[PDB]
Amino acid sequence: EIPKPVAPAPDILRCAYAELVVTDLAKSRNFYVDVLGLHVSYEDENQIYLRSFEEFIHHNLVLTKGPVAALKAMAFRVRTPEDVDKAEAYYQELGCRTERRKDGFVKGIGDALRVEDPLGFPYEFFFETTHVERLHMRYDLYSAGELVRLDHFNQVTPDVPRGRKYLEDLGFRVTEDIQDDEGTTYAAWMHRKGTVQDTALTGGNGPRLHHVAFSTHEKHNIIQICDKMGALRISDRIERGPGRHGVSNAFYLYILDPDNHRIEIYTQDYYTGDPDNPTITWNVHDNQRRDWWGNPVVPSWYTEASKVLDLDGNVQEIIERTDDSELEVTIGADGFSFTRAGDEDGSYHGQASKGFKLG
Amino acid sequence: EIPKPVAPAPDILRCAYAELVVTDLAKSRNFYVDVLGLHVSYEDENQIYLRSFEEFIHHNLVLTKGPVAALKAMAFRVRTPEDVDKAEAYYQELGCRTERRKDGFVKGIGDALRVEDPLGFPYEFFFETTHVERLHMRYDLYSAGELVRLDHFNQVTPDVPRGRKYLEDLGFRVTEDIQDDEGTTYAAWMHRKGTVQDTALTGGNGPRLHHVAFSTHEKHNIIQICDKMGALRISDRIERGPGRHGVSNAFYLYILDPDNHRIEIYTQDYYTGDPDNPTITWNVHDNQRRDWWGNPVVPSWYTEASKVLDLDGNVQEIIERTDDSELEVTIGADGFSFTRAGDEDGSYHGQASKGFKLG
Amino acid sequence: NEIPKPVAPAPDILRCAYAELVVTDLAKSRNFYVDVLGLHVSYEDENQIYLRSFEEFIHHNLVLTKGPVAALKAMAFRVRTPEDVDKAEAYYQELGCRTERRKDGFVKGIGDALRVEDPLGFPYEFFFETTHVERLHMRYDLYSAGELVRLDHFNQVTPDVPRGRKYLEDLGFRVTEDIQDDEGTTYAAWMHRKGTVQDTALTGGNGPRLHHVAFSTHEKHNIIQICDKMGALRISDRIERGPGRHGVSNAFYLYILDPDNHRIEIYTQDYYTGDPDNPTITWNVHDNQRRDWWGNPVVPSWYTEASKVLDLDGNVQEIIERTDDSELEVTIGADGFSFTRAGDEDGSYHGQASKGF
Amino acid sequence: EIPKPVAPAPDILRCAYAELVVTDLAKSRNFYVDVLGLHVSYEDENQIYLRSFEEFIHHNLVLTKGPVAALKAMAFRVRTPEDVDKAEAYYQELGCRTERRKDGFVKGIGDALRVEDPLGFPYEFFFETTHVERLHMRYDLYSAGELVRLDHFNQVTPDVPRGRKYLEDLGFRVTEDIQDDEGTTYAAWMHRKGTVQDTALTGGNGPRLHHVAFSTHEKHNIIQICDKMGALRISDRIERGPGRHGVSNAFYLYILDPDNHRIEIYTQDYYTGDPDNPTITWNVHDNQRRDWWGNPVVPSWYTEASKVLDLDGNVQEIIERTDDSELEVTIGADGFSFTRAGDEDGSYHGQASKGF
Ligand SMILES: O=C(O)Cc1ccc(O)c(O)c1
Ligand SMILES: [Cl-]
Ligand SMILES: [Cl-]
Ligand SMILES: [Cl-]
Ligand SMILES: [Fe+2]
Ligand SMILES: [Fe+2]
Ligand SMILES: [Fe+2]
Ligand SMILES: [Fe+2]
Repeated sequence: EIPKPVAPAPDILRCAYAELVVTDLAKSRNFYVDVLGLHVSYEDENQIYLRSFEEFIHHNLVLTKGPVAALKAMAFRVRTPEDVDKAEAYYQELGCRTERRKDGFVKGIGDALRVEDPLGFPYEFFFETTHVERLHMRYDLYSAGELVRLDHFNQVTPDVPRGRKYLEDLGFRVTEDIQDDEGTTYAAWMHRKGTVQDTALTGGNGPRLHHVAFSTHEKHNIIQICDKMGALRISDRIERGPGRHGVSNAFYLYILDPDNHRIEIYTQDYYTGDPDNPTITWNVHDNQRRDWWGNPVVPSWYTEASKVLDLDGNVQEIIERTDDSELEVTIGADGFSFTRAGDEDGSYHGQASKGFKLG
Repeated sequence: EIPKPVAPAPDILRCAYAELVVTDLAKSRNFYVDVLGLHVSYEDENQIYLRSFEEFIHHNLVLTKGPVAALKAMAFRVRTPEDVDKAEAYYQELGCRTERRKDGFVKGIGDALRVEDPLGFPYEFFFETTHVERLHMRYDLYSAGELVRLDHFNQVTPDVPRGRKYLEDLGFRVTEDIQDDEGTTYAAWMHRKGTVQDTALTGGNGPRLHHVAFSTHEKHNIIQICDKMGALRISDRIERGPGRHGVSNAFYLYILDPDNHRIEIYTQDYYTGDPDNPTITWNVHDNQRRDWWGNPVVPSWYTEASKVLDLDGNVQEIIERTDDSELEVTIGADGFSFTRAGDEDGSYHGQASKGFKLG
Repeated sequence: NEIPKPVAPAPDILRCAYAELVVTDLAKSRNFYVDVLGLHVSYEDENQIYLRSFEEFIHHNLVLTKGPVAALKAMAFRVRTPEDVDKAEAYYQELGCRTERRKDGFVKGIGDALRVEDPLGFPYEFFFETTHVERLHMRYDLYSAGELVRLDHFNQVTPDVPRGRKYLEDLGFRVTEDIQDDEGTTYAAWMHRKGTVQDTALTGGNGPRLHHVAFSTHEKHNIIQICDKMGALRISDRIERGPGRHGVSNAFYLYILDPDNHRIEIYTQDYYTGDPDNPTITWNVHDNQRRDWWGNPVVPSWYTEASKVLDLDGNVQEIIERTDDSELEVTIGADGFSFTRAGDEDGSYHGQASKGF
Repeated sequence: EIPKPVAPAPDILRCAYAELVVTDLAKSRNFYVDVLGLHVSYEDENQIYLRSFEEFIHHNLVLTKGPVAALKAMAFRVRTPEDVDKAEAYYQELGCRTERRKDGFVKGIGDALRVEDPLGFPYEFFFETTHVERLHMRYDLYSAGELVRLDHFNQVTPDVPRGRKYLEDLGFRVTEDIQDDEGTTYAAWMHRKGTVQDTALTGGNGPRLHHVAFSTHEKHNIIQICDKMGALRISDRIERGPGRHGVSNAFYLYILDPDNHRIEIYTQDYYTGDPDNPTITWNVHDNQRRDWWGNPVVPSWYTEASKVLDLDGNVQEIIERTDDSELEVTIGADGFSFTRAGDEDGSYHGQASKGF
């Protein structure tokens, strides 16, 4: 178990941006800008800085050219400059490596702390950031698939309860989780800002980055992204969806960028800002938990995820999950799922829902 | 091959209603009225007569209690009373069994002709029908999932070109089809009213009824039907979708009623009323032809369909397809499909798209 | 002064197909129709721009032609066969109308075509032949948040609606809806060939003038987006009326004004009319939900302003003043009234418009 | 000018519920339940307790039968039970009348503090509330017009700067406001939860309640409310909209309940939770500020608002605004508004936009 520090946790506002290493910067630009419509705050021959339609901080996404595609940092904004100091003392007390840069790691961020966190993830904490034009009423720019906010990160980690306790100490409250009746936790969702999630843990070998999620205003905006990817004849880069989640109640889609980094598009989850917000626990065998309509979860969604880097820029070594696998217990050869608890009718044994089996 | 009669074809306006035999009238009522929100025009202990939100003819769907669930009639409205006489002479010249009732077969229809058509389907032709309150502005009744129109039927038949030619003689024009490079036809769509289809042919053992389709105004209406089925914990009755079609360009969903009759929900196809409306032919191996986003077609969609009755109410015998199977050539162990024609990247061999094989 | 039915058979008309609008500044008009509204270019040069909607396969739905005086130059209907163009010629000749036949068309991408000065003074075109183009209906890589997907209809201002209505009925248009009063005045009527509420429509007033051209969207949010865009471009003064729900037609709608004040309607989700006994809906002129279903007031400019039309020489047609009662005056003028519920003074408006104006 | 207390402000989470006095409980039930589809948490012969689709606290709206239709309490939830203590100390230091009930003023709320605030409004602060079934996935109940959350209140008050400074001391941050070039403020919007507003101040004679606002998921849900009210032949109870706001960027509608209490339906404003969220100031003469599409604001929107009660249940006396009137300076006989700043084309003199 990760001890609760004596030092006070930084006051975290929200997820703010990710830095992703990409191998071909031009190909990645074509995906994020030409296909998805994100707005360029800055670019040069090595990096592209991108923001969503309603953002006023400098960026929500930094694409950095490098030899090995990976998550370089997942960044959280904190409430005050002094919270960056608090972060540094907190992670030092945890025994983690930290690096402080008074003028930032990436353009448009000021004083910043990066840490190798206890789960092996590269977190950044910052307050200072260069404000840019907020494009929230620039309907002359608005795309039929417009990405309006950054919503969350999702992390793959082998021991979910261990990670959960550490994030709870850091001030994230769990909104929903998936468990079974044998004491195993498969996933958890946790928040600072008043939505379902700012980050989330998915059980599996890690550290790896499962996805970054962006919001739209409406469900039809997500449908348009699918439609556009069909017209561009890149429907093979639609991994999963579109769907309605059980967990979060959001409408959703998962797509894959040119380095296989997974992006979720997401809308219309609910308010979580009250401190006694009810925590929802789903059973891992409930076939409406991930897709509410019962559509099967593709196996790649469980097995594939991005590398993450350490502070030197080297890939973090992967630690194998020993807890039960969600894939195996639901859609694998000895798996089980139900539509109605206690009913054999609409249940699935050793295969996925809707007439499919594992490839 | 079905010869063209000398007698003129009746002038067909549109598909108008289907009569489905159901085994448990109360459970069927719960599905069509309580789940899907169709409007009752008449009911008694034997039958429920239902209509869509914008309809002014007496009904779009008759549910008739019977021992064996089946299609009893697919009815098309003709332009004038005299067109019922034309239909009778047309089908007599084809050598088909016909039955004429001056006062109709079901309530709210007058002079009507039922036929066992050359493909073994029970067709009705009628002009006269009792008008009802057109509910198109009754927003006090409007559901989040409102079904606004009857759109089309879809028929399973073993020899698609033979059926196509017969329907062309009857004045239906082909809008889209699915073929391979070796001259096999797997499916055809054809219309009288100015939309993609009034009926459609799916290659398979037949005669069987594949589906009846209803329209909504908007895509979110279809999403709501899925969401409601999740809330009612009957997501196992969502067969396939929601999706975007390639063929037709319509947003879609397939669900299964209590007797396994398949219902499609459908919106936003295109205008076909010009006589040189361009036909569109898709290759059977194009993985965007049925779901534009490349989501896999569930095998039940290819194999399962409803029995049809003859004019005495007995089940029509099935005649096996000998042309190639769309299921087998796309998703079976020897099948394949592509995302981009000629590209191995995004192609699937011996399994379906997105990482599944057949259950 | 009835327009007598010809003995010659009517051409078989499929639908409204395109309008040719004369515009005074081509570049400004191009800005509006292409950059603001997102219509697709089928051809352009220094004198004309040819534009189509997202789902169209014929060459165009709108031609913008540079000229000295902004006006409707032609409203074009597609007919079912080449022989229908001959039928149109014989029909209008019997009506005593001026006609002009060009075997190779009046505009690019149309072939054999007849233009006529019709009995109501409007320049109608009938054609079959048209160059097919790429149908963009699945080009979601081009699709705009405000995408205009079909041409839907025209609306014509004319002084005597019954006279025009019977003429259009003889030509095969069927009336789907109208607005009347108890004293027997007709204020407006809507009529169709294709299976929607309208291909053209008559608005009572001084005419001939073109009231608007209407394009469809897929969904209501597409119309909202057009409004939002116009706010961002700081041209919200060119939003004339709406967005709303129509009473007549039940469609979601918006009216906007191009740089020459040609009015364009955006329209979605009316109903099917293809059955020959489609029930005809009559509204009372004093029903305040007949035009906007939510009872929002109709601005006076909607009733009084409309585009000039040209004769076949390119000269503006002289205007004939309506003598029948004016819808504006009987509903929102000094002696007008409307109601929310018939016979109920609560929610009625007298000598003014709804909502407090 | 209202002084900043030495005592710490309570930590306010969000607007949580309003108590409205209504004169005919059955007619108000028909409006809020049958027309608008709100969910009944509890009802008896004197009160109806209603909640939105996604709520888990006991209610968002209490309709209380009484002789004079009015706002009885606007309630905000606080982070902890101790924040109710802090609220009491805070308001006592301001010299405000307070009343504290350990078992609540209405069903489903526990220990609660009501105050007559410095602007004459009845505020409630509470933490404890009875949790109920959160209906957020009950799509078997979901209406085409579904109201999914309580969003905000809007208060009419004569001196906006005075009220603004007080709410800021209380921890509300201003997100947007409307001013002119003569130094007058006409309105301000301010928040605790990460949306544009939890309450808002509209310059005018006050204290009065301008509206209570509920959210939908999508714009079509707001359109459906309009369509339904047309079908019910109660379109005369649509006051203004639907529209897109300038201020807030939300899609909106204003309708009137049986006692003329104004309800806004609202969707798709933006995130404000960062402490340096940029404040946006509109000019009062900008004809896109309230309706982005330039549609005219009906005079009744500026002049009509609900009475509010004091802690004894008596109507609060109204104090006259002496600052310039938004109505008069934009749409009155000497009013002015513009589409484009500095452009005479698309400007309006002595009248409202669009031709009225
Ligand atoms: O004015 C109204 O609102 C009625 C009406 C209905 C349909 C239309 O297309 C139109 O232009 C006008
Ligand atoms: Cl999921
Ligand atoms: Cl299909
Ligand atoms: Cl406003
Ligand atoms: Fe996620
Ligand atoms: Fe179909
Ligand atoms: Fe129109
Ligand atoms: Fe408001």
